[PDB]
Amino acid sequence: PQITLWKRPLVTIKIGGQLKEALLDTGADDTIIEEMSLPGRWKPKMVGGIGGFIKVRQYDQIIIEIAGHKAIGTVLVGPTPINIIGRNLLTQIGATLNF
Amino acid sequence: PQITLWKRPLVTIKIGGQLKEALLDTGADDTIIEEMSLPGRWKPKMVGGIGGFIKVRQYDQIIIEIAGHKAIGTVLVGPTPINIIGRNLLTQIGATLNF
Ligand SMILES: CC(C)(C)NC(=O)[C@@H]1C[C@@H]2CCCC[C@@H]2CN1C[C@@H](O)[C@H](Cc1ccccc1)NC(=O)[C@H](CC(N)=O)NC(=O)c1ccc2ccccc2n1
Ligand SMILES: CC(C)(C)NC(=O)[C@@H]1C[C@@H]2CCCC[C@@H]2CN1C[C@@H](O)[C@H](Cc1ccccc1)NC(=O)[C@H](CC(N)=O)NC(=O)c1ccc2ccccc2n1
Repeated sequence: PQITLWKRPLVTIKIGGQLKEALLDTGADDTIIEEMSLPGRWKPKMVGGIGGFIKVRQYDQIIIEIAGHKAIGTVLVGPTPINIIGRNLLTQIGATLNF
Repeated sequence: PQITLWKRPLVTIKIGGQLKEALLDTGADDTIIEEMSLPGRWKPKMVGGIGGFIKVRQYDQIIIEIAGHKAIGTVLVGPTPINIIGRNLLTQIGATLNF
């Protein structure tokens, strides 16, 4: 699709076998999902946002299906206000900014 | 331009004689730039993101060139680690997210 930015670019994702929504975020280097369980071992990390750094669990090689397109990569879990899909996964769906 | 996301989508911006860089940020409602203090009246306000909230000064009707395109709108000024071009000015420059 071609998504205009009149409103927040939310799409349906599927992760851990569950449907959720998430924000497609060209400004985010990483993908971060609201607290949930995921398989495999995780490592503790910190990541910084506009208001300071948060603690998160980093999971590797996680499958997300983003608006019907498959992506696999690192997914952080931590206290985010909203699930965000950042550039590490947006590149695998060929997403681009056009103007 | 059709911009892929293998790296951060930074562009040159010009606000009032000052040449700066900023991140085209689909995941941001607002435009936030670390600046001296633009001309005109402002009002204080708190904006947030991952990690909590920062204090900004809100300026309306700011004229800023973004990647060679003219936009006029609200610009928030305060202590952001990275300057960001949010959706309120992305729509003015005709930016869309595509995949
Ligand atoms: C709406 C309300 C009754 C307050 N319920 C909740 O907020 C529950 C409470 C639960 C316990 C606390 C931890 C989170 C869970 C899940 N949340 C809902 C959570 O799963 C759901 C995710 C979502 C967002 C947008 C579109 C679809 C789905 N978020 C929400 O319902 C709330 C309300 C809203 N205005 O959208 N959204 C947000 O809180 C939120 C905050 C910042 C954002 C920035 C950009 C884009 C979206 C943003 N959404
Ligand atoms: C997600 C993460 C990997 C942590 N990356 C980032 O957070 C980087 C950090 C960078 C350096 C500091 C300044 C921002 C840049 C770009 N961001 C991405 C950037 O896209 C970030 C993603 C985001 C969206 C919604 C909620 C929280 C976080 N957006 C933002 O920080 C924008 C800023 C703004 N316009 O006010 N926030 C929001 O648009 C927004 C909207 C509603 C909200 C409700 C409750 C709490 C926070 C809310 N934030």
